[PDB]
Amino acid sequence: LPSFLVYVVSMVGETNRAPFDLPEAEGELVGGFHTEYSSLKFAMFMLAEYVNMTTVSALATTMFLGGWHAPFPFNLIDGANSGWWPLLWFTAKVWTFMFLYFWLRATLPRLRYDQFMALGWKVLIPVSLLWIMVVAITRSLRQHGEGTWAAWLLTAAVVVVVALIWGLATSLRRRTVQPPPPQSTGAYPVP
Amino acid sequence: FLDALAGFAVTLGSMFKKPITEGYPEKPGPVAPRYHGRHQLNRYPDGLEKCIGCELCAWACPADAIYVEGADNTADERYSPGERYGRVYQINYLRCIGCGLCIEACPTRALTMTTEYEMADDNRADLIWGKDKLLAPLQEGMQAPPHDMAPGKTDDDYYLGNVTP
Amino acid sequence: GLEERLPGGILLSTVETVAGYVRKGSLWPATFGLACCAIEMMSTAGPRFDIARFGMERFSATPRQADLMIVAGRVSQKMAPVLRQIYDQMVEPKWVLAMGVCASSGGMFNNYAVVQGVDHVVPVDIYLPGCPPRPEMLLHAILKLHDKIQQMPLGVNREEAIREAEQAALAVPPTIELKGLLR
Amino acid sequence: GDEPEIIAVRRGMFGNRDTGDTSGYGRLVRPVALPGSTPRPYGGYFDAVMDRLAEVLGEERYAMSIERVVVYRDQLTIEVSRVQLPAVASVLRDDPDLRFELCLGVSGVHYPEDTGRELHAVYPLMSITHNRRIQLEVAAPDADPHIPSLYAVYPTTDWHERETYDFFGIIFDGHPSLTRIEMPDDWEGHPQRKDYPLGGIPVEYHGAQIPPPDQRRSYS
Amino acid sequence: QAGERIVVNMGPQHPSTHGVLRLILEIEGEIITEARCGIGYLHTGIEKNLEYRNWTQGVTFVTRMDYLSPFFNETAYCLGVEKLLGITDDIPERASVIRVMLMELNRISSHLVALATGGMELGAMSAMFYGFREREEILRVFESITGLRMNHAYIRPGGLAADLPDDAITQVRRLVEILPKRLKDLEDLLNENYIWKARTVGVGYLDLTGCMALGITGPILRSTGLPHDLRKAQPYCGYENYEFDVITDDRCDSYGRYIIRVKEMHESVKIVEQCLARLKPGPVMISDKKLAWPADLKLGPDGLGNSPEHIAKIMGRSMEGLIHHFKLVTEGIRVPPGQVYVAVESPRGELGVHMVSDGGTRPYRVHYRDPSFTNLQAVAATCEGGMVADAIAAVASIDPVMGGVDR
Amino acid sequence: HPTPLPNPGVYARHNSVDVPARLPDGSESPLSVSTILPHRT
Amino acid sequence: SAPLRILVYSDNPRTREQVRLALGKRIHPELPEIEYVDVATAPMAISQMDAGGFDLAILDGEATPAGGMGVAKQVKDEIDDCPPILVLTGRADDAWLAKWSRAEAAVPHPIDPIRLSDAVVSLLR
Ligand SMILES: CC(C)=CCC/C(C)=C\CC/C(C)=C/CC/C(C)=C\CC/C(C)=C/CC/C(C)=C/CC/C(C)=C/CC/C(C)=C/CC/C(C)=C\CC1=C(C)C(=O)c2ccccc2C1=O
Ligand code: SF4
Ligand code: SF4
Ligand code: SF4
Repeated sequence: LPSFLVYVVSMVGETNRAPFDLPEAEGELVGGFHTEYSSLKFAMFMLAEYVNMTTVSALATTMFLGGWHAPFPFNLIDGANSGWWPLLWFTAKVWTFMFLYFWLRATLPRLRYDQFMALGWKVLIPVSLLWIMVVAITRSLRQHGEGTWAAWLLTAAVVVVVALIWGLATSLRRRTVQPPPPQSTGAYPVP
Repeated sequence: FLDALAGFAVTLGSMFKKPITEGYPEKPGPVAPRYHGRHQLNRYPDGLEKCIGCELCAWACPADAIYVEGADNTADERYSPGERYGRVYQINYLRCIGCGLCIEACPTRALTMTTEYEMADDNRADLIWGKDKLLAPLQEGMQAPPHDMAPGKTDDDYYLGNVTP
Repeated sequence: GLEERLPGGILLSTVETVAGYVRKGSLWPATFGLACCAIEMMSTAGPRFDIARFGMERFSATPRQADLMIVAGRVSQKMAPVLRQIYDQMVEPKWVLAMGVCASSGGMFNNYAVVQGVDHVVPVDIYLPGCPPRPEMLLHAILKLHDKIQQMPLGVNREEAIREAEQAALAVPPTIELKGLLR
Repeated sequence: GDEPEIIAVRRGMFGNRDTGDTSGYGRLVRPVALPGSTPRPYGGYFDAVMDRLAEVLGEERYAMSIERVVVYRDQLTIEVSRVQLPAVASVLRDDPDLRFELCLGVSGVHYPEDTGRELHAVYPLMSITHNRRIQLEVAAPDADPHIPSLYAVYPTTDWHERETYDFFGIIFDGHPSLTRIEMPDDWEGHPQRKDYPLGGIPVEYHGAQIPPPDQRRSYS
Repeated sequence: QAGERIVVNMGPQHPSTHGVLRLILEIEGEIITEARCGIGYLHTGIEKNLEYRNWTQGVTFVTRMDYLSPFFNETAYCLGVEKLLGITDDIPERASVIRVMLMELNRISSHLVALATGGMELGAMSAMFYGFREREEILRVFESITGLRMNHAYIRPGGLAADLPDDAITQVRRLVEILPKRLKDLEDLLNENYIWKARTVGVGYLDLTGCMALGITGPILRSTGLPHDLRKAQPYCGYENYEFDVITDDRCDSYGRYIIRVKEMHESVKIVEQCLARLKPGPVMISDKKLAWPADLKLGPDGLGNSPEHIAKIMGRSMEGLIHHFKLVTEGIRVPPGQVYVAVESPRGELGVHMVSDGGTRPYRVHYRDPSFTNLQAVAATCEGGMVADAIAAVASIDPVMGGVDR
Repeated sequence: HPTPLPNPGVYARHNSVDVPARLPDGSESPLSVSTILPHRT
Repeated sequence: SAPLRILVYSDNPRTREQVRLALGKRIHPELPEIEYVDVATAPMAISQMDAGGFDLAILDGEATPAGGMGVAKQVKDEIDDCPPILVLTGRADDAWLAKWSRAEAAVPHPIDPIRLSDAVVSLLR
């Protein structure tokens, strides 16, 4: 799950889609990169964006959602994972990811690209790097029979990560600020 | 805190609600009864035009969107009660701002504002609507405007409302 | 464009009708609201109406991707050069909808500061009364423009239509000479 | 001066600038006078504000600076003498008892018939601390439209001095850059001056046209 | 140095610049090093054109600057005209109550537009649609009351253009009932959203000292913690009779201003509920026939027009009534010579009106100190030093309406 | 300090940021155009 | 020797008549003969100037569907070596836009025959 979440965030970033949407940023850069482009050149930029969306959604389906394997309600059906049905399952999962894309676009404002980079380097990269070590240690331990240690370490690591990420989101990004002093211009008496 | 994700609930929930869009043009939405739509020149029940050509509507227009010229109601050709009628009446709808001061100005209720609003053209001139376009359609019991007043009636009777088809 | 080099006949007629159908849909407006009429365009996009139902949801921020320039507001003197620049920086085919009385003819503001009609600086395809025009009126004007686009000719038909429209327009008397019934 | 400020003289009944639609009514002569100096017991807090202003300013300086005091419709307008405007503005802003920290802008008005005082600039000042409001009125001749810019005292006057210069030509000397803000820098004339024509065009109609309202008759 | 600095026109034609605002930004990389504002791309000469139309025609002009606050413009104009006339105490209580109700619904509408356009400028695509849904409810109410969706000329010197329709009160009650629920949707999208806060919090900072120096007002000023509101200080239209709290915040940044607007919408809903309670049957226009607008609009099968009763009175029975109708409609009232300054609390701050009458039937000089015009002077302070993205948020927080800016 | 610095001059045929605004005396306003730009247009 | 060809663009036939009346077959006996090409629609004027062979274009700033100033700006931005453009302005305050149109000369309505003739001579000389 940690790797899945990091990959999801990072692919939404990769496809230049909201809430990242930074290269285009209609509200800030008019048309962003594809300004000065018209006709099928702009059309091909958008086509590339959507094909990349499909590619990353399919890759997410492959790695994390069992690829084309039938989901649980249909997994019990005989032959669901055979014939052409796997195509249906893969399409369904890809389109759930597309739905997630559209949902994010509808719901979230777009970040400042510096804020996105701060997210990537102060949260995503550290979280994924720690998760790799945690997964490696856990797998090595269970391979060597120390299952209880593996489970304890996994739970403790995820708890610590969710605590520290919350600290970053609320403590480092403190919701408090200092006051201000007066200057040349006369100022009214504050409440 | 799930509160920070509250927005996702709003959009998702609104997915399963029926869209609130009005179905214009096939099923146009209901405009307010008091809406300031197209001006309309009304007739008396006998068919005579109400517009006496006083130009008060044009007087009060802040955009000079009404041009009116009066003429005498000669006995041979009478269009409205009294001795004046609006011979030429044009509204430049590319200058009209729908303020409604014209209908407030009119002393005969000759000028009203219907709820009809659809208006557009590719030519500037075509939106200068003359008397022919603005006159209300001739209803049942109304005669052609060029006719004498109702028998045994006078302008005062028309204004007091004592006239019938 | 090679579509213009296509010879007349069923081929050119079908190209014209397909192009008209395609262009009436996806008629992306330019993100170019002015004055109070811009609020009415936004309302037209708002949920109560839906500009999107006509394929016009994408308000192209850049003029390059914009097909329709809904002026939608009063054009001040200082703004006319900017409006013309935006219109030029759009690419063919281009259409201009003079939304509101100010955009169409200067409206109530018959004075120095206003241009007295968008058409003074860019060709206007549809004039839309109102101050502002309620969103249904905007949709009506947009559908009228759709009808105009659908019948838009191409190539040799375009040239012949231009010549015929010229021949017709050369004869129409000016509005000042329509003295019907004036004393 | 002490008499009320005559801004225009209208001749003839019915507010008609022209000769008269009906004979015999054009002989009335009524000067249109804006209110003159108010008798000293100003109502409300105006009396206190003027007492404090006269205390902070020296009697000589107060006499030199305050040309008139007009309490009209329970609103206080200090007709301040030009040149002294920065001094009185500083006094009003800085003095603890006056403390008019918030200048709301600068409005230009033109009185072409007001000899030597054609151009007026109005400074609506508000003191949030004391919750008080006043206006300063500074008059400049059309021939010498210069006025001291209050930019040092009230920075907000920028874009208001610029706007009023654009629309009236009042030269707020000392302003960091008194460039046109509304009109193009290439524009000729100052639109809101009364002598500047409205610049409209006739409204077209089938067979006719209506000239702009400034050309047509009026009975102001 | 110069080699590392671009200068770019945020320009009139830009999604966040409301089409007619020209932010000229000197940027080092993407940090706004310097800011200038080309203004007047939406100038209209409304102030001069007013001078050639009588009173009660200038209402139609003033309502078309700051077009997002039409009722505030109209109320300021009419308060000024009445003050020159000296009839501010003669306005019927019903007229004042309706004026307050309409200004508060208009505040809700204007804040909705501000939040919608700000969210869209900041990528909150659904914010615009939800805000405009609520605004469309409010505009249905306005259309029913006045017959126009926008640029209403409903408030007239001495009262209102016409009395409320029978169903208007029920529609306004339905608003008071549903509007907070709908506003909950828009608040959920933005209020506590992490991205929204990150995008607005700490952006466009402007201390109280800056607000005073530049004469800023409205949500920008009250984001500094100063509870200054012309409705409480210098009350007008009988605002003194309503129990409402002046919304203020201490963040001094864009998020503080956004929260102030959100809370002002709820305060306006409370004030409208109070207006509904206080609303009583009675005249909506001064009783003085020498000044009262003579028209009496009513509906019929033909449409909206002068009521048949008024037509009968003026064309059949009353010679004095006919003369008064003719004169007050045509050339209008003549205001005694004078010079007045009247201020209201428009959604963007102190909307001031300096109005001068030379005794004639036309306003000698009408000038609007539109709060947007002064607020835009804060762009240099609120944008310089931040990124262009932060500049977008700061400008949206200023919430300028270029119609009121240029006029 | 010059609030927002004066906007660059807007002339017919010239409205770029390089153009200098016109002072009442007819001279170009130095503050109107950023110093980095070469005075021209 | 070549007849100077002048393009007269105006939706109003009376403005074209006035232009073609102030100017004649010869502006002066020292000048070459003048031939007039009347155009009522902006597309037609643009097509004509695309074909070139014009020595002067008179564009009515008051043209209804597409004003003359817009056409002047368009032609100077689209036709290389386009002829000098004379614009007819419907009001004094349009002068600013007349400058923006980059028209070599501007003549206010109503068209003074002598002023128009003098401007045309100055542009052709
Ligand atoms: C190439 C080829 C032939 C291939 C073969 C195969 C083939 C044919 C196709 C392959 C696939 C391809 C290429 C398909 C083509 C289509 C394609 C590539 C994509 C384009 C379509 C697309 C991207 C669609 C989705 C985009 C989308 C979701 C758009 C919606 C955006 C929205 C919601 C816009 C609404 C915004 C809005 C309300 C605008 C109004 C703003 C305006 C105009 C006013 C200005 C204005 C504003 C903004 C104020 O802030 C303001 C504030 C206060 C007072 C005044 C104002 C004011 O005046
Ligand atoms: S419509 Fe009414 S106001 Fe206008 S001329 Fe006719 S009667 Fe008079
Ligand atoms: S709606 Fe107003 S502007 Fe339009 S014609 Fe009537 S009075 Fe004139
Ligand atoms: S037509 Fe009316 S609403 Fe539209 S921009 Fe002009 S004045 Fe504003």
